[PDB]
Amino acid sequence: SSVLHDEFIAHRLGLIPLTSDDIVDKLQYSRDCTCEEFCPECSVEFTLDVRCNEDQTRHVTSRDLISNSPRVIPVTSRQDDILIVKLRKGQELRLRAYA
Amino acid sequence: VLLDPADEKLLEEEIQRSQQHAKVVPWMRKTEYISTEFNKDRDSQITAIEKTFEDAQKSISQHYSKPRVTPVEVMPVSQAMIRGMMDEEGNQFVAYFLPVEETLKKRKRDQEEEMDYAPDDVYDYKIAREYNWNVKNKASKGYEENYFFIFREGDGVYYNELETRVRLSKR
Amino acid sequence: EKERFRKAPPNYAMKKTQLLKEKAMAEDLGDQDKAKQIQDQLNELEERAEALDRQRTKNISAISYINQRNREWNIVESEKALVAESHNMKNQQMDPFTRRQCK
Amino acid sequence: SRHGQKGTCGIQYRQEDMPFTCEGITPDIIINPHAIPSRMTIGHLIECLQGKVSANKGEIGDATPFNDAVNVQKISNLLSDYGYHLRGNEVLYNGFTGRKITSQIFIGPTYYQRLKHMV
Amino acid sequence: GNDLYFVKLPNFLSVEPRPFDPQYYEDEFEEEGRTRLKLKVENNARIVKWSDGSMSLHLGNEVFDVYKAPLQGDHNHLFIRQGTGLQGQAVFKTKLTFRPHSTD
Amino acid sequence: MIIPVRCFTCGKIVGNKWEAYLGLLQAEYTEGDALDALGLKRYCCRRMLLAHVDLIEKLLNYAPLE
Amino acid sequence: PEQLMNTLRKLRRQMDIIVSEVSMIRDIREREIRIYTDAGRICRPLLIVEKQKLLLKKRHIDQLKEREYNNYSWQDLVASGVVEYIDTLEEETVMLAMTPDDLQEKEVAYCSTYTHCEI
Amino acid sequence: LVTTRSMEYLRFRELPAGINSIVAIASYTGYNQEDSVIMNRSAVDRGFFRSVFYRSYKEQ
Ligand SMILES: [Zn+2]
Ligand SMILES: [Zn+2]
Repeated sequence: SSVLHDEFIAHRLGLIPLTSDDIVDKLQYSRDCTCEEFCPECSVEFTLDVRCNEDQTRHVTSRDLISNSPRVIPVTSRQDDILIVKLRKGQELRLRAYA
Repeated sequence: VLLDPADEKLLEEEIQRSQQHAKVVPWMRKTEYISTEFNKDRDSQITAIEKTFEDAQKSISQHYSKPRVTPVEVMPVSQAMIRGMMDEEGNQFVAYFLPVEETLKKRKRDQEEEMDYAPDDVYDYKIAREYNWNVKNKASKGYEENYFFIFREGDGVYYNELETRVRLSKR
Repeated sequence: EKERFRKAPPNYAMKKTQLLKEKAMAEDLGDQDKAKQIQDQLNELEERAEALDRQRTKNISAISYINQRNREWNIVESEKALVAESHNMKNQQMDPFTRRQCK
Repeated sequence: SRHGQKGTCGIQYRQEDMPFTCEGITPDIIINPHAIPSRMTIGHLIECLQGKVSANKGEIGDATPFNDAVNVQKISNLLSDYGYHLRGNEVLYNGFTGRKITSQIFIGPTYYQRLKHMV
Repeated sequence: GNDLYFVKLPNFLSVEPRPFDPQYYEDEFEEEGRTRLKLKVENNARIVKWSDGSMSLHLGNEVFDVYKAPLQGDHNHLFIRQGTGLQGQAVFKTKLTFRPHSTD
Repeated sequence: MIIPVRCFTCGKIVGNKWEAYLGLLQAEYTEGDALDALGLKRYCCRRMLLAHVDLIEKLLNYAPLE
Repeated sequence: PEQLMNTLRKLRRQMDIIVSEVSMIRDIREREIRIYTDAGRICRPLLIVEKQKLLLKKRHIDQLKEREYNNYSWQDLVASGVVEYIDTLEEETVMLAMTPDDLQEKEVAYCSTYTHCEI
Repeated sequence: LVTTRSMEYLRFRELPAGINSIVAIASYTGYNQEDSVIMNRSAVDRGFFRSVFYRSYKEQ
């Protein structure tokens, strides 16, 4: 319920760089992995779960993308974090993503 | 322990360029972003008319719209203003003229022109009946009234608002 | 019944509540209802402006302060550039522009 | 663009395929020179030049029309101070082969519009 | 002492030409009636000189800014025509030479 | 609307610099010294911050709830 | 008609009897003064020129720079006889400089009789 | 990146319509030839001139 429509959110998440300095040489291309969904051998799951329950305009940033793998994290998590959305009170953004 | 800044600078090997982004240029400017704001009863009347008289004498240190300008001083506050034509440049008083005082008179009495014309007198700086311009204060205030006049009456609370905007000509 | 025990003016449409209070003040020729309306309207205005600043309190405040100081620092930069227009030889003889001056 | 140059996207080349300056600045939009000479939209060229000044100088250039404080030579003088060719030309390298293009290319920021006329 | 203190207050800010005295004041006036009582209750004055060379006509805690804007087309010789003698003495104080209208 | 995550032309992440940019402008850095201090060298990156209009701050004035 | 035009103009410059939108045209060659007050006359403001100086002086600019802080406004430029709404039929009879420093400076005079200047 | 002053009052810097893009005036591959433009595909991938189209259907 941010002021940006979902494709815009998704697009911005796409452009967030991830610290794949090593794991990129391990993972398969998903097109080549033999599993019906994403798996940790061909993807890294991400979650974003943010709701602006306060008056101050919440900045959703790459600091809110929680990886399932401590080595594939958004670069600015390991300076400032990449802004994905600014949220007003009572707006929220819950999504999960795979890289 | 001793630590001179001249010794502090010698601890570094080399730390100490140009600033040409800042240069002032009349065909170039700056930028502008998104803010949020942009372009009844008599016992009450007595106190209300008696408060402004009291509270205007308090200490003032602020301006209504942006309390950033400090005050310097305060100027406290019938009448009959002889209007003048800017072309004829009527010199009713001795201030438009060169001398600071009347070189031809001593008392610029606003003697009436006649009996049927109290406001439309004949104001002239002529202590004699001759050798002065006959400035007939024609009744122009009847169709040119008003404007309030005040003075530094020794820092006193008074008023001397004008009765009419009477205007004289060379009669 | 719901609006009986639950106040409305603190809703997001506080501007509409202010418009309604203004209409009630204007509709009334009695001074008592006009003064009660004026008091209610001033209170609701203060409350709504406080809430607006509280939501404006962070980040919004920062960009307001930067725009307001930017325009003033731009006026300072323009006036210094104006006195920098006094410098000679800032124009070129190779006719990079021309202007009429007839008669 | 703001100068009545109009045209359909004729192809899209990835960043690897677009030509590039010494630094890896590839154009975003490459428009054919033949748009200019019959149309004499020299305001377009001066926009590109002063936009390149503005982007380096780090503040927004003035393009108010009749402002004799602005002229092309004054802009070129500024642009030369940032270490670019004073006329906005640059040596580009062909994205396909990497060879320098023998003609230096006029490249710089210009304000493009996208029109409602999508295909 | 002899300085220009001319002011051209509008209709709603018409200050009483005489000091406030309890033997010259009476209740005759009452959003519609809110502007009516304001005429004879809030409107004696003072003008503050700011550092920026502007001034404001206050009328208490209120502040109306004023410019001493020139009025050479009506440079009337404002004088105390207090009605003595014939037609008043018209004591020569300050020539009214401005059109200062108060505003918020 | 919001700041682009990457400079369209080259690829440098500029989506983590806007609030920094504005904070440096609030330190009254001149407008190009803010960019020099963030680390934007290429004029292609600089026109990301100079040109950006942050309309999301206006869109957030509208209430969904409260 | 040399008194009427100067007085009607003075009154426009004083906003009192004649509202700013009124346009007084003095046809010299044919002895006609035409005054239009009706609606739908397109007009535009012009700086007034008197002798050869503008009436818009550094006072107005300084006051107007602190506007809102002093609640000065464009209406004060109008009501100070500094700018004037001219309309296309009165534009017939203005002599209109285009900037002061260009057109009113002591070159070998083009006219030296400008009544108005482009803003 | 370059404006008239007039477009201050048009409020164009608040509701702007366009992107300052690093244009190059080159013939290059010829797919820009008769009044055409070559765009950067990777810039588009980054959101260059990406837009959204809203169509509203009303029925009562
Ligand atoms: Zn898998
Ligand atoms: Zn870049």
